[PDB]
Amino acid sequence: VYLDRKLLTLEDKELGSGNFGTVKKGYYQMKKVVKTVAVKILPALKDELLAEANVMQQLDNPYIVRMIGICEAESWMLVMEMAELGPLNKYLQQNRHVKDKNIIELVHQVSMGMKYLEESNFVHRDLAARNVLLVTQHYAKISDFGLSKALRADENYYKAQTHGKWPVKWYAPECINYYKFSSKSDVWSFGVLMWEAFSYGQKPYRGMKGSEVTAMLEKGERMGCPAGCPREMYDLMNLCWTYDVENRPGFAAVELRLRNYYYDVVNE
Repeated sequence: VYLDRKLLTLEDKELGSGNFGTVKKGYYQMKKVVKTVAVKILPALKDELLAEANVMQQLDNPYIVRMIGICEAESWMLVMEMAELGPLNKYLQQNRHVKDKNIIELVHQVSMGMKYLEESNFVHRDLAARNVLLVTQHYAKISDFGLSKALRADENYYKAQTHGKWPVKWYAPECINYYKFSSKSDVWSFGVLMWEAFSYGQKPYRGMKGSEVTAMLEKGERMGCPAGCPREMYDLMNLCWTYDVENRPGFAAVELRLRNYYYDVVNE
């Protein structure tokens, strides 16, 4: 779990920043190879990182950004796999000629990763296009496990109490109203992610306040079909946005719907 500071080199390339601190590009020397890595650099911040680290350690799947380990130096450091092409929302913004089949491919990969997380009884709680990272144009991984929670053995939801930065436009009604987060809450977020992807990285609920989204959703209103989005994918989107948790699909069924449609488009 713990890494060697002598084997780690930090570059000048800042990849991103948040409240926690920054993420920087780095290099970690292995047995024979040197591995390009992304490094999260930071009492409250340290305990969150150690929690994030323990969450990430349990997780092993091709469609998630894996943790290499942790390092304590000038600051606490979380060393993770590098996804060079960056966040999906920004990529699609800068690459408008990306094909419909390609978007389906990428969102299907996210659903496989989320299917695994669901199976593992972890809730992501920050599932958005900005947090899905591209290794290649045809290979996406889920990242940013800062708000993620391992579910208790006897519970299918996590109940929050005190809170700060919450991405409301991605949050299900049960999250906003009851502070309750399940894998079905991530499915709602997945629907918004799908909308983002087929909108080529446009922000959801443009120009709207959190409260204005809530009123919209209580009217039974949902975001419309993005231009060029296939009807089968918009229908899956809306099903993800089922108000009632009990009737909202799980990720297994979502992944299956995406898997089936992708192969149908592959045969064209």
